[PDB]
Amino acid sequence: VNQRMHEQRHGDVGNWRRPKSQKMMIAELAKPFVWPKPPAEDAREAFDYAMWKKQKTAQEQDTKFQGIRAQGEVVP
Amino acid sequence: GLKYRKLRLTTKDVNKGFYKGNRTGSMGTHTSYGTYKIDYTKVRTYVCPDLTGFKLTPFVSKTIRPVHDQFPGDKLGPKNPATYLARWKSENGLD
Amino acid sequence: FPKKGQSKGGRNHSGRVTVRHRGGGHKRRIRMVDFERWIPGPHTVLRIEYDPGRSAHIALVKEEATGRKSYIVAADGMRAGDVVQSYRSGLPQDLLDSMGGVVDPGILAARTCWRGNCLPVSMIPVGTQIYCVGSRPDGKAVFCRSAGTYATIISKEEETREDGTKVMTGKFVNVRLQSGEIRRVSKDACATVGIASNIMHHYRQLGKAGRSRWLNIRPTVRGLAMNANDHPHGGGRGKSKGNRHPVSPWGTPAKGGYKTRRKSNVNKWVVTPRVRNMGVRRN
Amino acid sequence: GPRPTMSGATRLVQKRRHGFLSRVKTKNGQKTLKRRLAKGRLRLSA
RNA sequence: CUUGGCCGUUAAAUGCGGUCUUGCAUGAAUGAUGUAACGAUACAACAGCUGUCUCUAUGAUUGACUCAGUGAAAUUGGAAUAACUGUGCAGAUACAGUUUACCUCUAGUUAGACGAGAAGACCCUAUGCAGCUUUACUGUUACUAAUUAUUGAAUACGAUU
RNA sequence: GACAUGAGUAACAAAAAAGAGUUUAAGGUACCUAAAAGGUAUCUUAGAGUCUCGCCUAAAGCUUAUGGCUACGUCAAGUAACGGCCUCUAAGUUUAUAAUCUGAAGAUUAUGACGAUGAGAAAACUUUGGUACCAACAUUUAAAAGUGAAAAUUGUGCAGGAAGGAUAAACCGUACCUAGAAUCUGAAACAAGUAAGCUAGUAGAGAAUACGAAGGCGUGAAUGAGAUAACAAUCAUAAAGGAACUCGGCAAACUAACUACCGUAACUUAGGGAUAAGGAGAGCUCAUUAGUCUCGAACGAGUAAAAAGGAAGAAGCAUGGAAUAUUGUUGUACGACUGUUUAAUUAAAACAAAGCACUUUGCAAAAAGACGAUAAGUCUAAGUAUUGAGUGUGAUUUCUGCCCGAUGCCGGCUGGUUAACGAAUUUUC
RNA sequence: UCUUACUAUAGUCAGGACUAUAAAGGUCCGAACGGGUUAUCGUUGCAAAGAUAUCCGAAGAACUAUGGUAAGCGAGUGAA
RNA sequence: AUGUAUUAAGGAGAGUAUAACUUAAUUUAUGUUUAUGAUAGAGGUUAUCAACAUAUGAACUCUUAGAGAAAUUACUUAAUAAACGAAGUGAAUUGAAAUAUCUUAUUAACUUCAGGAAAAGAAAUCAAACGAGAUUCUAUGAUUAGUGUGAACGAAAAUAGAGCAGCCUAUUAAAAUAAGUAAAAUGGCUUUAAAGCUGUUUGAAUAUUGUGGGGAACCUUCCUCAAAGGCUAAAUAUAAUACAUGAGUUACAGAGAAAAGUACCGUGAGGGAAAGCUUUGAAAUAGUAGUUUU
Ligand SMILES: [K+]
Ligand SMILES: [K+]
Ligand SMILES: [K+]
Ligand SMILES: [K+]
Ligand SMILES: [K+]
Ligand SMILES: [K+]
Ligand SMILES: [K+]
Ligand SMILES: [K+]
Ligand SMILES: [K+]
Ligand SMILES: [K+]
Ligand SMILES: [K+]
Ligand SMILES: [K+]
Ligand SMILES: [K+]
Ligand SMILES: [K+]
Ligand SMILES: [K+]
Ligand SMILES: [K+]
Ligand SMILES: [K+]
Ligand SMILES: [Mg+2]
Ligand SMILES: [Mg+2]
Ligand SMILES: [Mg+2]
Ligand SMILES: [Mg+2]
Ligand SMILES: [Mg+2]
Ligand SMILES: [Mg+2]
Ligand SMILES: [Mg+2]
Ligand SMILES: [Mg+2]
Ligand SMILES: [Mg+2]
Ligand SMILES: [Mg+2]
Ligand SMILES: [Mg+2]
Ligand SMILES: [Mg+2]
Ligand SMILES: [Mg+2]
Ligand SMILES: [Mg+2]
Ligand SMILES: [Mg+2]
Ligand SMILES: [Mg+2]
Ligand SMILES: [Mg+2]
Ligand SMILES: [Mg+2]
Ligand SMILES: [Mg+2]
Ligand SMILES: [Mg+2]
Ligand SMILES: [Mg+2]
Ligand SMILES: [Mg+2]
Ligand SMILES: [Mg+2]
Ligand SMILES: [Mg+2]
Ligand SMILES: [Mg+2]
Ligand SMILES: [Mg+2]
Ligand SMILES: [Mg+2]
Ligand SMILES: [Mg+2]
Ligand SMILES: [Mg+2]
Ligand SMILES: [Mg+2]
Ligand SMILES: [Mg+2]
Ligand SMILES: [Mg+2]
Ligand SMILES: [Mg+2]
Ligand SMILES: [Mg+2]
Ligand SMILES: [Mg+2]
Ligand SMILES: [Mg+2]
Ligand SMILES: [Mg+2]
Ligand SMILES: [Mg+2]
Ligand SMILES: [Mg+2]
Ligand SMILES: [Mg+2]
Ligand SMILES: [Mg+2]
Ligand SMILES: [Mg+2]
Ligand SMILES: [Mg+2]
Ligand SMILES: [Mg+2]
Ligand SMILES: [Mg+2]
Ligand SMILES: [Mg+2]
Ligand SMILES: [Mg+2]
Ligand SMILES: [Mg+2]
Ligand SMILES: [Mg+2]
Ligand SMILES: [Mg+2]
Ligand SMILES: [Mg+2]
Ligand SMILES: [Mg+2]
Ligand SMILES: [Mg+2]
Repeated sequence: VNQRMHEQRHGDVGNWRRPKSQKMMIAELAKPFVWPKPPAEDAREAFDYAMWKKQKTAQEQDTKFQGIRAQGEVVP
Repeated sequence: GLKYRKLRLTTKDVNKGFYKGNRTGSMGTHTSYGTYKIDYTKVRTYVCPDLTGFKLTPFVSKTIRPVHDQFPGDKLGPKNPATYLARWKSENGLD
Repeated sequence: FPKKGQSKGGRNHSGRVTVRHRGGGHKRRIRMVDFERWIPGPHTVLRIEYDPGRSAHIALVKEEATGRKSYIVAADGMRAGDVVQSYRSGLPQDLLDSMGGVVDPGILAARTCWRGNCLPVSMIPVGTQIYCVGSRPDGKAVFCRSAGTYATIISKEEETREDGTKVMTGKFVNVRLQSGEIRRVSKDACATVGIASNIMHHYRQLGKAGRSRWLNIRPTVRGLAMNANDHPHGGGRGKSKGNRHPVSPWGTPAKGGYKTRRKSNVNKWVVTPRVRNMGVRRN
Repeated sequence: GPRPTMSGATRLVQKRRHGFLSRVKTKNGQKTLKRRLAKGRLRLSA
C-alpha cells in the first residue's frame, strides 16, 4: 500500500486531509510476459508529442519561476 | 509535535500495536498460535461468462439515434407488474 | 500469592495516600497462614520458614492422614520433625476411651497441652502460656500472634464437681493479653500452647536508612519542619514549637493521654483495663 | 518560562487521553463533543 | 557595652586557636557535652607553587577593520542638537549675557543627554486584594452530652424527703 | 494598516580547513561567420565528480526506534534471516451484569470484558513446589584454546524475590531523516535534548588517553576574499621576587597515573586514619635461563616465542620520553555518616536518616489512624501490643537535673451548675 | 506526554582496588550514566537556563524506558 | 433588525463528469402548457436549446450491535445534536460608599426527565354586602399597598389587548368524590404575622336542614368556595428554512466568518484570523528635475 501526501481541501486553502491510499499487487506469473519498449521521441507523432512537449516546457518553466519566487528571489 | 500530530493517525505513522484494515473483508479466523485459517466459504469468486462469439460491444453506432421508450396512459410504464405478467403469458407461459 | 499494586504505596481504591510513609519496598509474597486449625489429627512440622510480612516465624506442617500442607505461626522452640495436633474439632475416640469418661481435666492436659497444640482455652489449665488466642467460638486467632508475644489464662468460669474436679459452668474464661489487659474470651475460643517464635525481634537494629526503605517505609517529615499551611506545628522563624500542644496533621492530640477509642464503643469483655503509664519515664 | 513538555511524546497517549472514544464513553466527554459540535469544529477529538 | 582580660600566632591581629569569668540575652531529647570517621559546608595557619601582584611584555586563533553578497533590533514629539557664569518646578545644547567654532564623514571612547529597558526598587495612600496567625468579631463542622421516635419489660439499690 | 529612523549598521566566529583540476543540462553575453546554424571563450542558475589536505571516530559512521508539513512503485504463511494482527494475563480501566450504598450526578464489592512496558508450540525445512523456582549476585557448562551471548547447573546474602493461558497460508507495517551539515523536541535551517544494536586496528587493566581503516563531513552564498590597529574572548611563554594581589590564593600554577616496591604519625567507636606523610623504580641494547613453546638430532640451538633477569651497558638537556588522573599538612565551628532540597540567583549549618523516647490501638463483626457532597466501603492488613498510627529528638561515649502553680490532656462525687423535658404558675383578645 | 510520589512490566552500571566471602559493603579510585561545587564567557545569548574548564555521586535511599493512578470549595504530591 | 408563513434530530469521513453528488456519484417514466407560453429547423458530449406538476432506480463509511486508539475490526435489512420546558440542587462578583441580616437572586451553572413545544388549567379562586367567573402571554394598575434599621426589594383586585372551550359519556378511555389527609407544636423555606411548601413528634369533621377551607395576627357572624382523584386545543419559548420591509451595513462596515469555526495557536478544554471587485488614488515616505539659498 502506497500512502498519499497530506494536502489541503482546495490546494492552498481549506482544511487538511489525506486522500485514499493506493494498493499495488505483484503477481508471480506461471508464464513470462515482456512489455514492448516505449517508442522513440521521434516516433510519437501519433500522440502529437511535438505540441505536448512545448506545453510541458512552458509548465516546467512556470513552476520553476514560481519556485524562485518561493525562495524570495527574482530572475535578474 | 505541532501540526502533523493533528492529522488523522494512520498505520504508516505508528507501530506499537496499531492496526487498521482497509475493509478487504474477513476470509477466515485467527488461531491462538498467531496464524490464520482461511474459510473458503467467505472467500469470493468472480463469475465471468465465456465471451467467445459475443458480438455486442460497449458502444452503439451514432447513426442510430437515442430514443427513450414510451408507455402512453400508464404512469408506471416500465415498472408495471401487469405489463410484465401480461407479456409473460404471451411469450413464455411454461416458466 | 504476590503482594503488589498501589496498596503497597499506602493508597486506597481512590488512589490517594491513606497510609503515609509507605512504598518502594522489596517485592514480597503473602503466606496463607492457618489461624483456625479445624482439621484434626497429627501434623508433622516440615520446616520453620521466614515470613517477610510477619515478625514471628511460620511452620510448614503436613497432615499425616491426607498429606496436605499448611502454614501456622511457629512457637518458640518448635523445630522440624515436631508433631503438632489441633483438638479444636473435638477429641478423638482413643483419648476419650483411655479416660473412659466424658472428660478429665488433669488427664487431658497431660496428653494435649503440648507446645504447638491448638486447644479450646477451656481445656488449657490456668497459668499456661498461649500465643494464638481467639475471641469468638468459631473465630480465628487474633491476639498475641506477634513475635515473642503470649497470653496467660487467669481464671475460668467453673465449679467443683464434689470430687475435686472442676467443671466449666460459664461461657467465658479470663486471659491476660500481651498488653497486660485481663479481658473475657469465649470458652470455645482457640489457643496454641507456647510462645510466638523470634523472641529477639524487637532487639534488632537496621543500622542504616536504606534498610527501612527495603521494608516499604518512607521518610517521616516532622511537623516543625513544615509551614503553617501544612501542619499545626509549622511556621515561625528558626526552631519553634509555636506554643501549640502536640497534635497530628489533622488536630488529633499526639500526647497527654488522649484516647482514640470511640467512646460509645465500650469494651464489654474487659475485666481489668490496661495500666496507663501517664507519660512517666520507664527507664 | 515555557518548557519542552512534548519531548518524547507518543501518539498512543494522544489517542488514549484526547481520543474520540475517551469522550463518547464518558459523561463529561459527551459535553466536549456537543460543545465542539455546536461551535462547528471539524476536529472533535485528537 | 567590646577590638572583654591574659596567652600563642603576624615586623604590625577588630581575625584564628587556648584559657578565665558578671552569661545585656548559655543550658540539658525546640536535647547538653567530648572524640574517631565523614564534608565541592564555613573560618584560620604553614610548606610548596605560580603573571594574583611589583609591572607588564611578546606570540597564536576568532572577532573588531576594508572590499563583495545578504540583511535585523531596542529606540525616536519635532530639531539648524557648542563652552562658561547666571537664571529658573530649585542640576540648561535650546532662556540671559559673553566667549568660541569653515562644511561633512571614519575608527575609538562612554562624561552628559536627570541615557534606554524593566511600572524593576523603597515609602505612603485606597473605608482595594490575597495568604497566614490568634484568648479579634460573627459562623459552620469533626467531636461530646441529653432526649421524642424506631422501643416492650422485670428486679434491686441510692437519692431527695 | 502602511511607511520612516537606528542602518546598509549589528549579524551570517561549535576553534574541523580548505586547495587546484574536470564535467552535465538550460539560459545570458562576446567573437568567428553573415546560408540559417554551429563553433570557441566566458558568466548566471541547478547539479555531479577526480587528486591533495584536514575534522569526527564507543561519532559528526552504519543498522533501526519514539517521532515526522521530508517523499509516495516501500513487494514476506513461519524459522534460519519479522514485528503487528491473534491467544494469555500485570498495573489499571469499565454508560457491561448482579447486589449494595447514595440530594441527582454517582460510589462500592463480586464477576465479566478490555487492557503490554511481559508470556506465546514446531522449523533448512516446520504446521509437582528445593522432587522447586527463573528476582539480584557469584560460579560452572556447546570439548583444540580464548572471548562474547543464550539457556541451564550449583551456591551465596537477606531486602526472601509476577500473573495467566497453555504447547497451503488473509489483513497491516517495510520509503527516507537519526541530529557537525537540509527531515525528530526546543516558536526556527537553534553550539541544547532523545531509545536499541553494531561501532577496523595499534596500545593498554579498561568503553581511560593518543593516533584513525572504512564511512561521513569540512552547512541551502545561512557567506566569500583581504588586513592582522586598539580592545575583547580563548590560549602559550617569561628575567628577578614569590600572595607584596585581594573582602578572600578568585583564577592560574605546582602536584598527579602505574608497581603485587619501601615506609607511614597523633588519635580511634579497634573497623580505621592510610593510596596518610615521605621515598624508590620506569624507555632502548645486552650477559644470564628451571620449566613452558619452537627447531634439529638425552643433548644441541633459538626471543623471526611468551616471560624472567642483574650494582651490565649506550645515547641525549631530559628515558612516569607525547596524551590522559589538579598540591600536601594543621587547628576549629556546624552537621555523626551515604543521601535529599527552592526545574531556571541561595546544595547549606536546612530536610531526611539509623538510634532514642513519649502518646495511642484488644481486633465480637469499625483495632486505631486516613479517605468517603456521605455513606456503604477501601488502605491499614489476609497485620494483632516485639502490630499499626501519631509526636519530638536525631548514630555512638559520658549524661539528661528542679517545678503539676498557669495551659492542655487523663481520671474521679448518686456533688454544684444544668438546655431540652418538666411539678407548681400566669396572661391577651 | 512536563514535573513530585507511588505502581506494574523491563532495562543499564568499562576497568581496577580494599574488605570475612567466588558471591554478604547506602566500601574505595575512576569512564559511560546521573548530578550541577567554583570561575569565566554569554545577557536584543547558539540557548526565554547555553558553552568551556573545574568539581560531586557512580551496587544504590541508584539511574533509565514504556504504560497506569492521584490535582484545583475541602488541597493533589511533597527526605518539606 | 423586526415581522409573517412553514417545519420539528444534527454533523463528519472518503469518493466522484469541478454548476450537476454517493462506486448507478448527469436514473427511468407520466400529464399539462409551450410565445396568445411561463413568471414546422440545427443540436445525445459540437450533449443536457423546457418549464410546471406527479411518480421513480441508486444513495458508500463513522457518530450508531459488540469490541477498540471514531470513519477499523467483526457483523448486520443494529440507527435521533444543540437551543427551548419542568422539578431538584444552588453560588459569587456587586450594592449598602466598610460589613454580618439584606441585596446581587427562586439569578448563572449543574443533574434528572420529557415533547415538538413543554408547563399550567375549568376555583376548597378572588371580591365586599355590588359582583366577577379556568390556564397562558403583553401593558397599565405600581419607583403603589406593604416589608426592611438602611440600601433596596415589591404584590393582588381591576382594566386593555392576544387567544377563547369546556368537561368526567373527560373524543380515548381516568373517581364508587378521596385520613396519617386537613391541622397543630417544633426546626426551616416562602412571605407582611395570613395563605402556600416541608423534616420531626402528634392528629379532625361529613354539605346551605350551615359539614369543611378561605376572606393577611386572632375570635365571632355572614359571604364565598368544595382539598386530600383526574382530562383538555389555541395565544407562549427555542431552533431551522422561505419570503416581506429598511432616513439598516457596503469590505478595519455588516457576523467571528463576502471561500470560517477554516488557516493558525495550545498536551488539552479552549482561543481564533487575514482575505471582495475591472473603478478612484489622499497623506506619510523614497529617488530625481526646475527655480532659489547654502
Ligand atoms: K556616555
Ligand atoms: K561585521
Ligand atoms: K573516548
Ligand atoms: K506475518
Ligand atoms: K447518587
Ligand atoms: K550533537
Ligand atoms: K583555585
Ligand atoms: K535535582
Ligand atoms: K532537629
Ligand atoms: K509545673
Ligand atoms: K496541671
Ligand atoms: K494538679
Ligand atoms: K568515585
Ligand atoms: K455602611
Ligand atoms: K411605602
Ligand atoms: K375537584
Ligand atoms: K500618493
Ligand atoms: Mg513511519
Ligand atoms: Mg514511526
Ligand atoms: Mg494488543
Ligand atoms: Mg509512620
Ligand atoms: Mg522516625
Ligand atoms: Mg523526620
Ligand atoms: Mg521551612
Ligand atoms: Mg494552623
Ligand atoms: Mg529563636
Ligand atoms: Mg511552569
Ligand atoms: Mg517523558
Ligand atoms: Mg527540652
Ligand atoms: Mg558589506
Ligand atoms: Mg545652571
Ligand atoms: Mg532659541
Ligand atoms: Mg565601549
Ligand atoms: Mg533636553
Ligand atoms: Mg553606528
Ligand atoms: Mg562596527
Ligand atoms: Mg553558453
Ligand atoms: Mg483478554
Ligand atoms: Mg508487548
Ligand atoms: Mg528543528
Ligand atoms: Mg542542532
Ligand atoms: Mg550524518
Ligand atoms: Mg568549504
Ligand atoms: Mg615570572
Ligand atoms: Mg624563574
Ligand atoms: Mg595581604
Ligand atoms: Mg593591599
Ligand atoms: Mg651525558
Ligand atoms: Mg551532613
Ligand atoms: Mg554528602
Ligand atoms: Mg536554583
Ligand atoms: Mg546553585
Ligand atoms: Mg543520641
Ligand atoms: Mg477503623
Ligand atoms: Mg542537635
Ligand atoms: Mg419548654
Ligand atoms: Mg560508593
Ligand atoms: Mg556583554
Ligand atoms: Mg566519596
Ligand atoms: Mg458499526
Ligand atoms: Mg459501538
Ligand atoms: Mg404585573
Ligand atoms: Mg372532595
Ligand atoms: Mg399541613
Ligand atoms: Mg386562619
Ligand atoms: Mg401559615
Ligand atoms: Mg389550608
Ligand atoms: Mg380579615
Ligand atoms: Mg469583517
Ligand atoms: Mg470603499
